[PDB]
Parts: sequence; structure tokens; C-alpha cells
Amino acid sequence: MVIGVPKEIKTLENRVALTPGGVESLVRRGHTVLVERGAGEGSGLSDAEYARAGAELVGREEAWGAEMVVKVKEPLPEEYGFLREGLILFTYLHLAADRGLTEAMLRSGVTGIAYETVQLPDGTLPLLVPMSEVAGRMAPQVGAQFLEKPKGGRGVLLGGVPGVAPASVVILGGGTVGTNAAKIALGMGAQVTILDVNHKRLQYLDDVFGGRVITLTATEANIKKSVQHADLLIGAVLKLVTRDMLSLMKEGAVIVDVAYVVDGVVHYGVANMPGAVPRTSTFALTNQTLPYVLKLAEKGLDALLEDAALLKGLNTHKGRLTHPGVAEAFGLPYTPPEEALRG
Amino acid sequence: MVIGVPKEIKTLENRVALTPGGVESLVRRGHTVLVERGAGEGSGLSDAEYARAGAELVGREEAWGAEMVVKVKEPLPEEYGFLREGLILFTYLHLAADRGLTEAMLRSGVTGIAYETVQLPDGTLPLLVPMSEVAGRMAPQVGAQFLEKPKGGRGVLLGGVPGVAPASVVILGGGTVGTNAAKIALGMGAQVTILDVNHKRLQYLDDVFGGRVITLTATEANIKKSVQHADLLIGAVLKLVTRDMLSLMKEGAVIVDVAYVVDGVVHYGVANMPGAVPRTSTFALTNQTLPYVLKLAEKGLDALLEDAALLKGLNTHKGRLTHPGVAEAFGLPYTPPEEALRG
Amino acid sequence: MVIGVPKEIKTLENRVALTPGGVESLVRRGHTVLVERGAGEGSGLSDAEYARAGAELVGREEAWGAEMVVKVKEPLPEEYGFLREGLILFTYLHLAADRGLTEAMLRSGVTGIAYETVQLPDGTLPLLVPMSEVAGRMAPQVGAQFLEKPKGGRGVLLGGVPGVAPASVVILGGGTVGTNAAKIALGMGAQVTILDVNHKRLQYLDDVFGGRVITLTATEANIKKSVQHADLLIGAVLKLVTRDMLSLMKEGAVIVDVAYVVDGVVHYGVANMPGAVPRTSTFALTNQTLPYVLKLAEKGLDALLEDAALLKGLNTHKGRLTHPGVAEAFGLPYTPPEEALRG
Amino acid sequence: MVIGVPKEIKTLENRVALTPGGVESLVRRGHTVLVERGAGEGSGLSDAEYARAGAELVGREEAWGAEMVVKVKEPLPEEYGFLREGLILFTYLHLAADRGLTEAMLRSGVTGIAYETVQLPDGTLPLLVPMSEVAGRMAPQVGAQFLEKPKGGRGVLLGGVPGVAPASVVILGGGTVGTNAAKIALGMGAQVTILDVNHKRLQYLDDVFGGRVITLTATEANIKKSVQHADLLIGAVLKLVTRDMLSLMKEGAVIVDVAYVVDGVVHYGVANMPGAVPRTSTFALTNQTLPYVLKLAEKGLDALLEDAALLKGLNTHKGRLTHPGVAEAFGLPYTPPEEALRG
Amino acid sequence: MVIGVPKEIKTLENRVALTPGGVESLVRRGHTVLVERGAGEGSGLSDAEYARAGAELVGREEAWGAEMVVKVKEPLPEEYGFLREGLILFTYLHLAADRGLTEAMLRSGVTGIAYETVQLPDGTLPLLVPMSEVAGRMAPQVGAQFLEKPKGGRGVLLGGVPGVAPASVVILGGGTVGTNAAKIALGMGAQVTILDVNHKRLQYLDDVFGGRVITLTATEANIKKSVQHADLLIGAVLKLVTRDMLSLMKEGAVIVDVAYVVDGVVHYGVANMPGAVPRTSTFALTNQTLPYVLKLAEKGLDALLEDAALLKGLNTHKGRLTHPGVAEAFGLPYTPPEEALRG
Repeated sequence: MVIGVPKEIKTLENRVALTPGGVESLVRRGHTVLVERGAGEGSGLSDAEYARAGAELVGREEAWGAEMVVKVKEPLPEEYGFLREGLILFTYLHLAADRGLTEAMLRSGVTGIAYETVQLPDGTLPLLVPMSEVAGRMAPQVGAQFLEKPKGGRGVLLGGVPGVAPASVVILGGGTVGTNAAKIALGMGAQVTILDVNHKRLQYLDDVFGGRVITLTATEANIKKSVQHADLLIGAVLKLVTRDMLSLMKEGAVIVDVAYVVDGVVHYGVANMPGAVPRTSTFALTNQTLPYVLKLAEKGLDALLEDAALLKGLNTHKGRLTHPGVAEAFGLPYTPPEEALRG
Repeated sequence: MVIGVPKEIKTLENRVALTPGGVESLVRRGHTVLVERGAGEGSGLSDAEYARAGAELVGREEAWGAEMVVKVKEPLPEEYGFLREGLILFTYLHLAADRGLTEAMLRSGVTGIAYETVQLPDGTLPLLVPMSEVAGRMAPQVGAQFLEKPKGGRGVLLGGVPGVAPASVVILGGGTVGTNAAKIALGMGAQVTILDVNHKRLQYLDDVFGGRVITLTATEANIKKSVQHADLLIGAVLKLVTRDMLSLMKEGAVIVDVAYVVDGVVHYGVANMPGAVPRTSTFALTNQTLPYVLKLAEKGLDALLEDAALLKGLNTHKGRLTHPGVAEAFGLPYTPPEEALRG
Repeated sequence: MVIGVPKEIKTLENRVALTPGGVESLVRRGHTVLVERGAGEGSGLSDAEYARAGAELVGREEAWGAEMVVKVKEPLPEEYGFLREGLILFTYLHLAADRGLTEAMLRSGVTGIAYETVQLPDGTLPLLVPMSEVAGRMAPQVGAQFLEKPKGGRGVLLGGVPGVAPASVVILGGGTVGTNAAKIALGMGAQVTILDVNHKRLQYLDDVFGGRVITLTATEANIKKSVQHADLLIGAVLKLVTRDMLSLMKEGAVIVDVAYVVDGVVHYGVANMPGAVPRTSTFALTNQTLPYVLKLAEKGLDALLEDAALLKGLNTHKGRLTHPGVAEAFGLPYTPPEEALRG
Repeated sequence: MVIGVPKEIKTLENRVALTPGGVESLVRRGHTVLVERGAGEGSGLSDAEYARAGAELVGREEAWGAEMVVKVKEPLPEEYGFLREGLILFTYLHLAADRGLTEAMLRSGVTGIAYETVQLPDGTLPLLVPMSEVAGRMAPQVGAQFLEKPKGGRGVLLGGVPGVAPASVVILGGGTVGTNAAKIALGMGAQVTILDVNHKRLQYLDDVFGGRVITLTATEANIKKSVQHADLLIGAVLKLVTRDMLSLMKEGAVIVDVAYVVDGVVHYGVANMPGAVPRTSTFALTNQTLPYVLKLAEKGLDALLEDAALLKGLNTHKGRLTHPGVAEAFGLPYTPPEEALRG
Repeated sequence: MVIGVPKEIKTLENRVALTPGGVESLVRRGHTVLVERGAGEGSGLSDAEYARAGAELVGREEAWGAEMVVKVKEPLPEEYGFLREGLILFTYLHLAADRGLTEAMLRSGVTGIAYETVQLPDGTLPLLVPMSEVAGRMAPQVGAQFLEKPKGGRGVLLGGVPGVAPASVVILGGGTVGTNAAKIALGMGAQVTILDVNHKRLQYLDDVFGGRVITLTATEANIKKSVQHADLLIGAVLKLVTRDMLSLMKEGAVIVDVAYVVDGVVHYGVANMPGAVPRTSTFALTNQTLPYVLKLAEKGLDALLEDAALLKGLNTHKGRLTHPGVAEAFGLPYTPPEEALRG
């Protein structure tokens, strides 16, 4: 199969859908990969590497000329023209949030597979989990930066120094994001308290952290008190913390919600934290996606029919909307993915 | 030399100055060891174990008849009668705090050596440290116990449980006692905060505990705030905490000062904590004293002239008071130990 | 809905079924809570606190007047009078152990939901787990206390001191009580050996504790050798140790079965350990019950038809016995909860 | 005594030489403290806090009118007028690096005591150590920040994510900065490798970190290979790394020397890192200086004659340059502090 | 200076006294280095690496012609002819154990500096310590090997497996070899018990290990009981364990004394354990010796007069025996090093 790797055009997006290592695995198996020049520069992956890996350095249009195009972000209006029927697109789509795109792909009849909807029997979204993991690792890093006086923060060090008390990092949510943030916050020296509604989850977290991390049952009483004394508040869920509670936070305190100033509290609202470390995110994403890319390049659409999880990743095929969530959202005809695939 | 080990007669004292293992080492070198019946029962060391080790089971008076008697506590008035010139008594003497005894020993001509005045060059008291060590470990243990409601405490568990925050343990002083308190309090799950005046000690404690224990410089401001939020306060020094601050502590909190209710705070005042665990104390003490006992058994008083440390242990000898401290304490003539020994 | 919180009258019981914090949550949602004065003093929660929470400090009878009464312990005879048909009683009932209570409730037609029977699909009892947890954290603490000589114990420190070996704490059962006890015993410095019949559980425990804890297959030979050298034996299961093995234990050793002297070994038999730490137990319990109190408070009995686990909490309704187990034990007419609820 | 606390006017300086709690100690001991309005704002310590503490909130000139002025940074030209004979100035002077200041101070006849030259017998600078510690904890924090792509870094996460290898942090120096950098670097999950020339120090670090951190003897071969594979390079000593080696460094890698771009490597040169977290630094610094301030307040210069470590802090007095390093550096008449003090 | 590195001719010796990196350092400072061909092959350092480092690959005799010869082991009878007056020999000499060598060295007038007698003020032997460290790290490694049945051992795994108790490793000595042996044994999962006479050392070890390793004061009682239950016995001191106690040891147990079968136990007696990992050893030795070689090449003998620690490494010079210990062992004229040097 002729696989394509366009360069991400969405501003500030520095990740890439395929690494040289991944290209090598493909070329090694007899496939041919067209990698648009500079597609990897954002993550330190030069054209030269993609060259030794066996890829073909092409231009923008040539890249979209492949049977399957592997990307990171969704297609911008500027790219709606490359969408065609026989083209299988594999990337983050987030259709439910962009009606424009949902129609443009539908009208184009392109078969689009969303990373975010690929999902295992237990409900986990294996191609979204990587980004959730770096986001968490990043939250306390970004938080620490903003607790810095020059950034208008309280001016304290998360773990203090011998003789001076560490700071308080309160984490709401014991999920993938919460746990990864806890690891780093703990490692930076802070007194980490993480809240969650599920007890089994807190029992598990108590096991992994010895007892070094304070676990509180996510009751309103506990959230209120935890937030009140937090120097750094990390939201990791998605109305759990009202602007009323805000006033209870000490001035200089910062809030980083993975899901400017208000009351003296610094809020950090910059979407893609994983975008600040493009190289890491890329390996994190591609190490999970490569296996699926290998199956599609090897069995085309039959790959989707042989893997329940991958199958669910299908949203658009021959003008049909095969994802129930997006259908209900825009009030459109939902066609069962397997059905639309066999027709 | 014939060595005697009487039973401790001071009420509640259950430690023993020589173990079956110590007896074996002496007997193996040719000395005859007289152990009063039941001398070790307080520590779980039966007469039977002493017999197998090579010890001879005798009566009280026969024990005191040896050339060298090895005890734990000081002779009570009831024993003043066994004191005699040629006898070398090795035990905790604590003379400065008991003129009646010091006068009884001085008048007797007995040669007494106090475990607590044996001193190394760097100033450490090797035969007294063991007790500070078990006292420290006992501290959080007794506090926990008293934090239990049934004993009038706040009714909390130091480490809490998954979902419930741990309690706060504040340790005043980072020396031997405070450091051993910390190890156990930390182990019990509590949030441990230890304050001290010496920064190098705090840096050290920060290293040994990773970051698990909050180290705070012992400023009045820091002592004030720590005490006020402490659930269990452990004093490990010897005027640092005034009854004033006492009113800051939440009720039910308890205090254990290794060095009854007042303001809703439970005070624990029961001296020898190491006494609650006589068998542990017995080994921690005898493991250190034995080496000296062997030297004395082998070289007589020359053990002192060949060891500056063991020399300072001498408090009395032939009517001479050989410890400056004890002298300045009772306004008595101080005779240099090395000088009194050679005359 | 009006909710009643009666003060626990069972002697020594100092736990309260609702916390000021839980009350505020209820009131915030427009509910009205009647707190019997001093109901939370046993756990350090004063009437003033409940007052600020929005509670109405009433008297005994008034508090049983609410539609729902949230308690900790089962109804004592003296209270049977309040049990009425339109009353929803949510508490620990242990009906299979109190026939008199069973019938008293059946005759009163009161709808009684037992905490201990609410059960999740995987079979866990979420409202009982909290108590299993504090019990375990307690086992070693209470075990340490009775190891003290003044208490008739062997007179040893679980973690010893530098140069003196630590004691041996054997835990039978790697479940929730076992695992929590292991944490505290490990923390106190003991050499912890835990036995279980399930291999995967031992594998997991080997992972959470690194290797710091000795995991042993619960064979009879292992149990026998462990019990024999144990300084502290912790029972956490329910005939696993016969009065025959008992003679193999060293004198002074103690046994704490979470499920007086016999042969020199100290047996600790004082039921509710969580009881000695009422405040902690209260929060651990009320943290898991609040979500359900809120659901009942908001949807009355529909809550049971909307939550399979909560439904299995129904033991008695309008004279019907909705719990199989209690019915089989007392040879009585078992009526399916969902059924009895719809009639 | 009358102690003055001027506000730091050096641009970007937000620390303050005295805290409310420290003012409380002095006032408690009969002294009067003149704190300049706003002196603690940069560290979040308002004028009101200082007022309640018992301090007198004054203007710029009043503060300098005290007998002893306590500052953080050295006096700027604009502040030379405040220097007079009877004045005792306590702050970081760094005289060897400012002739103009030194001359201004000698001409004025002001007795100047420098934090950085107060030295202990073993050679440590206790009033300098606090800052080395926060600079160290801060080093990987800042490095991580510049490793982010938007900042021009290689774009990686120091500890990676599950499945993605961590970054490499090399620390040159195992002193105070270096060890504190290691703790935080290791905590953020990076592969930390620290080099030093003292073997005992490396043995010590190896004991404190388990073996989680790689210790390399600081030979040129080792320094060269370490720098070459470093993703983040922290300098913590003071020619160890030449621009030659700089070309060995991967591009995007960043260097933080506590003691722009060149070859693709991002160099971070921004003096006072402790300044980013002014609050933590003030407490770290003042917690150490306070006891000295208390001694100078109580006995004046006699405090130096009663403390050998504090004595070496003297750099100027009645026109006498009392510090050898500075004297030799500028080629001026050196006068022993103990001598100049008694004249 | 012209420096020479002969190949170690002692059978089985594979370490080398200088690495390509050390050669680079020397050559970089203008010295010329003669490395005998194949000198580092036993450590994996080829003649080509030495050539690239700037070394000159020479024959055996040419290497000896250098002004200074750096070796690992001592001169063999076959190498005595290379000794001359103007030669400075730096290596492990162990003269006190080789009269013949001491005599030959005196008759040749060669100036010999022993690695093992170079001593710091606190008494540490900085050039011998590296070997004590690798020997220690190896002890349990080699111990496990022989605990294997095929090698005749008891047939156990040091750390066992989940469900099976681990083995017991008893280390005699808390020194360098003992502390490092503890690290590996503990790392391999064994129950480690380490004994030592010095309490402060045992206190330190308790801090560094947390509580994972058992510390026992080295009394005869503890040694006997410890040895009796040991699966692996490591000697790390130097009559502490008699053939009597050897009978108390279980069959299959092995003994590794860093400092055949007898009674069923397996004695492992193969001198240089560091010799099994020459590469690791070469680097650990040369990393410490390089600084001294650099000082010796730069200042010749003035290096000893400028460093008291290195001065102690002098054993022979112009026919004078400058080491008191050796002089006393063989009964020959002792000449203070400083003196012999200035004449």
C-alpha cells in the first residue's frame, strides 16, 4: 500500500503521524511511504532520517495521493479538497465538535478512521491514552512554572528545601491524567493529595504510592477543603469547583485543568499541553498507532472487519456516518460501521 | 574473675544487665558467672538459658559477693549494704540525682562505674544511646495508643485509611530520639514534620527519608504553627512549648515528651518508655556494655587505664568521687579518675 | 426529605452516622437533617459544627421522626418502639445474628437497609470495606501495645533498634485486612510474613511491597512454621490455627484475630477495633455511605430500583424479609427485594 | 536595639531579609523593628502581617536609620548615602566583585557583615547554603521548561511516559546545588547521572539514592561522554565543558549553569534562579539568618567576638577592610576582624 | 614526563593501570604515554583505542623505560631487572607480604609508591577502596552462583519467589565490602542481616537501608546464631567463625570470604573477585588513580611533598625503606618518607 504522511498545517502543531522507525517497518514489509518534506522537523525528525528509513520525500499534494493518509490533527478547510472516496484517512477527527468537517468528509465519501474512537472491549481508548498520559506528566511541570513569581504566581517551590515546607498540590481525579500528574508532583517534592469518587481506585493508588500520596474520597467536604489549601490545583476529569470556592484559594495559587487571574488565583488555559513537548507525544502516539497502521496497510478495510476495536474507529465511509455519537450530536443518519463497510 | 548479676529490685524494672549470650562469652574465657535466680525473667531469659550458657544460679547475697557486679539500675538503700571496697559495680549510677547513694558509695570505698558517664572522644555516650534509640521508637507507639478514644484521645489513626487523611505528627528535635520517632511515625502512615536548630541535621534527615518527612527549621514561628496543627506532638530534646501554645492545639491531641489532661490536650508522662519493652532494651543495652564487661573481667581496673572512654565511666573509687559533674553537683571534692585509680 | 441522625446508644459506640460535612451537602440540596444533640461528640464533632452545617439539633425522639434514619449500629430493644412502616432505616443490621431484632423489624413493617449487604457486581461490600480497612491498620498497632511487658507481652519492639533484630509479624490472609495490616507492620519495622491461599494475590502483594514482605503459600506447613516463630500473629480471614499450634508459639507472643493468656501467649479479643478510633472510622464509613444517603434522600425507594447494589441492601420491607441469607438462617419466608418493593 | 529592614530596590529582587515571624522574635526580646512598607510584598508578606508581628512600618529613610540594617542584596550606588560609621549592615555583599561598594563602605566607616563569608570550622557557608539548595531544586524545573519546543528546546519530557524512554540529565557537581538538582531530576523521572571529583561524596550520594541515580567519577573522559548524550545539562561547581564538546550535544538540548543558542544547544543564563520563587527563598534564607540577627541585636558586635563563624562575616569596620580575600583581590590593607573590632 | 604502562603478566590478571581516557588526559597535558601492546585487552581496551587516545604502542621493555611506570599488580621476580634508581613505580605493592620484592626494590634504588598505603587523614585508603567496593558487589553474586546445586550448593534462590520464603544472607562486617555486599544481596531479594562491632556504623546502615536490612551488633552470640541459619555467609572484615560453628551451618550453605567442602558447607576461596570483572575493576581503580598520576607526571616527586596522603604511599626510595609497617615486619631500617625524599 502507498501510505502518505502530510505535514501538519494546523498552527503550532509539531507532532507527526509517523516516525522514521515506523516508516522503516512499513518499507521493510514492502509498502511505500510518501513523507512530505519537513513533516517531522517539529519533533526533531529530519527528512534525512525519513530518507534512510526508506521513505520518499514528497510535496504536500503527492503525500495526499496515497491510498492511506496518516495524520495527527483533523483536516482543516484548506485541506477538504484532498478528501476523496478511495482514500482512507487515519487521524484525530473529533467530528462531534466540527460539523463543517463532518459534512465535508461525508460529501467526499472518504473513509475516515478516528484515533479517538478506536476502543477496546473494556471501554479504553488505546490511541487517546498516550496523550492523556503526557498531559498528566505535564500538569505539575506547567503548574510549577506558573507558581513562579515572574509569572505572577505565589512564588513557591513545590517541594521547598530542607527546613522549608513543601507546597500543596491537590489533584481532582484519580484517572490516567490524575495518576501521572501525581507521580511527577510527588517526585518534585510536593505534598500530593488526590481525590476521586471511586474507592477501589484510591485503594489501588495507595498501593502504588506506598502512602506517600494523600488519598481523599471526592466528597464535597473534601474537595472544598483540599482546594482551599492548594498552592497548585490540577483538574483531571470531565462544575466540581465553583467560582465561590475560588475565593477560598490563597492568592498566587495556580489552577491547571487538563479537561489570566481571577480572585488572585492564576488560571492556566492553554489546550494542548502535549504540544509543548512534540517529540515525546509523537513517540507516545505512534508507538500505539503503528500496529494498526500496519494492519490497514496489510489488509485494507479487512483490518477493520477483523478487529472490533479498530472497527469502532470508523466514522465516515462512502458518505455514511458510522459513529453513533457524532450522528446523534448532529442529528444525522447513523450507519453501522460493519454494514457500511460491506456495501 | 567472678562476675555477679543480681536481679533488678527497683519496682517495675524488668531489664537485666547480662544475657545468656554474654554469660557464655565470659564463661568461655574462664570466668565464673553468678546470676541471681529470675534475674532475666523480666526480659524472658529463664534461669535455664543461663545455666546452659555456663552461668551459676544463686541467691541475692551470693550475686553481690562477686568481684564485679553488673546491674542496670542504681543500688537502692536496701542494697547499700553490699557495697564494699574491692567490689567493682558497673551499672547506670545517676549519682548527681541521688546524694544518699553517692554518700553511701563514697563512704564504702567501692569502685563504681556508671554506664551514663562512659564517653567517646566526639562526646557521645555509647552506653546511653541505646535507650534514647528505643525511647524514640516507642514514642509514636505510645502516642498512637493514647490517640485512641478509649484513652481519652482525639480518636484518630495516625496513617488514616485510603480516602481519609493521615494525622499530623510533629517531632521537636532531630537527634537520636527524634530521628527514631520519625522512622516509626512515618512507617505508621502519619504526615511527619520534624523541627531542629541544626541545618546539617535537617539536610541529612531530608536525605535518609527521601522527601517523605517534612523538615522545618526550629524557628519560634515554625514551632508555633507546627504545635498548633499537631495531632501527636513528640518532644525529643533536653521551655520550647509554653502552656500558651498548648491552647492552640486541637483537643484530644496528645503529647509525649521523651525528655492527665490540660486544655483538652492529653499529656503522657511515664518516664522509662524503654521499660515497656524490657527484652528489647535489655539487648540494646547489653549489646554495648558487654564489650566493657569483657575488658573489666579480663584486665581488672586496667581496662579503664587502656580506654579513655571507659575511664570517664568511673564515678567513685576508694572514697574518691571521680566525676566532675557529680562533684560540682553536691559540692564535693573532685579527684581525677586516672589519679584516684593510681592511688 | 427529612433525615434523622440518632446518637448511637450502644455502650462504647462513639461513631456517628453523618458528619457536619455530610449534613451541609444534604441541606445544600434542600434537605432537612435532624441531629440528636451530642450524637457526634464521640467522634469529636460538636453540636455547633452540625449547627453551622445547617442541622437542627434536636432530641432523641424527634430524630427518629424523620422519613429516613441513618445510623451506625443496629437497633437495640430500647429503640424498637420507633420502628414504623413509612420509616427508612439505613445502618449496620447484622440480622442473621439477632432474631429478636429481625422479627421486631418485620413486625413494625419498617424498611431497613443494611450497610453490610449493599454489594457490587463483583461481590464486594463497599460499605463494609471501610471498616475492614481501619481494622487492618489497627491490628499491628494494638498488637504492638500488647507486646509491651506491662501488658503481659513478650516485651519487644516490632522494629527493634539498630543492632537488635526486628520481631516477626505473621499475617494469615492477604485480603483487605491482611494487606492493610501488612502496611503498618512493615512501617513499624517488623519482618512481615503474609500467607494466603491465592497465588495471584501473593504475586500482587509481592509487587506492591517490592520484596520487603515475605509472601508464603498458605500451606499447613507454612502456617505451622510461621505461627511458631511469630511475635505477633494477625488473624484476617473467616480453625486455621489449633490450640495445638498455640503451644508452638513463644511465650509473650500475642494474637490479634480481626475476624487473656493461654499457654503463655496473649490473646486479644476486643471486638470493634475501629471503635478505638471513632473519628477515623466515622469518616471512612460516612465517606462511602453519603452517596447512597443522597440517592435515597433524593429518590426515596426508587433509589433501590435504580441501583442493583443498593437493592441488595434491603433486608426488611413492609413485613417482608427481602434478604435470602437472613431468611435461610431463621427459616423464614424470603421475598425478593425488587418484588416486595413493588407491592 | 533598632533593626531596619529596607525594601530590596535591585530590579527583579523580590526576597526580604526578615519575615513577620522573625520580627516577632526580635520584638518579643525587647527590640524595635523598622520594616519599610512593601518590603515583603514580592514574597507575599504584606505590611499588615508585619504590623501584627509588632513591626513599625516606615519609609525608605527611616529603615536605614536603624542601628543594624538587614538586607538581602548589596547596597546600590543610590544607597551609598545611608552608609555611616555606627551602622552595622548584614546582607550578601559580594565585595570581591564590587570595588566601588567596598570603597564606599570603607570610606563611610560602616561595619559590614556578609552572609556569604560567615563560615563554619569545617568550611561550610551556612548563610549561602540555603540559596544553593533552592537553585538546585530549581535547576531541573527551569531546564524542563526550556526543553519544551515553544521555548526552542528539543521538545521532550524528562521522564517520558510509559513505553517512551525518559530524557538524560547530567549534573556536573555533587555539591549542594548538584544533589538538590538530582533529587528533583530523579523525581521528574529522568535518567539522572551526576559527576564529581570526590569519591566519598559519590559513595554518600549512592547510599542516599539507592542506585536510582548514576554516579560517575569526574574524569575528562566521563565528563565528555556525559555531556554528549545529555538532554539537559546542569552545571553545579565553580572550563569543564568546552565549545568543542558543545558540538557533541544533540540539538535542542539545554544547559543550565547555576554557577540564546550555540550549535543547536539552548543556553540558559539568568542569574538568580532562587528569584523565580522569592517566597520559598526568603524563608530558606531568613530561617538561617534569624538566629544570627537575634545575636547581633542582643550583644551587638560582641556577638562576633563570641562566635568564630559569624566573625569571618566581617568585611568592613571603621574604615578597616577585615576580609583577606577581598583585600588581596583589590590590593588593599587587610586587618584581622578580631583586631579591627577591638579598636 | 614519559609514562609507561606494562601489560599485567601475573596469571589471570586482566585489569590495566591506565585507560585510553587517562592516556588522553596525560597526552593532552603534554606528556608522552607508552602503553605495552595488548595491555588492556583483558579489559576490552584495544591497542587501537590507546593509539587513538595518543598513546604509543610499545614492547614490554620500552614501557619499563619510562620515567614513571604505572601498574596494577606488583613486580614479579621476572621483572626485577627493570627496577632502577631513577624509576618511579606506582602500583599495588603489598610489600609487607613479599620480603623478596621489598629487598629487590631496595637494592635497585627504585622509588616505589604503593596504591594501598596512600592514606587520607581520616585513615581511608582511597586507592584500595574501589576494589573493596567491587569485591563487595560481587560477593553475593558469586555466592548465588555456588548456592546452585550443580556447583554443590544447597540449591536455593536468594530471594525465592512469590509464595516461597527467601534465603538468609549474613554479612560479617559493616565496612566497605560489607555495605556493598548488602546492597546486592538485598537487591537479589535475600533476607539480609549484617553484623558489625561499631554502633555508629550500624546506625548509619540502618538509615541508608530504611529497615530492609537487619543490623546486629557483632557479639559472639549474634555471630553464632546468625551463622547457624545462614544460607550464604560473607566475610568482610580482618577467628570470628570457628570450625565448631561451621557444624551449626546447614549443609549446602556456602561461604564467601573477601577478607572445597567441610561439614557439608561450601567454602569459596578464590582471591581477587574484582578479577572476574576486570573491565569494571580497571575503571574503578584507574578513575581514582588518574588524579595522582597527573600530579606525579606534572611535579615528579614534589607531588608527594605537596600531598600528605600520597606521601604515605611511598615505600621505597633510593634504597631507603620508607614504610614503618613493612620496616617493622621484616626488621629493616625505617626512613621517614619526607626525609628519604630530601636526600
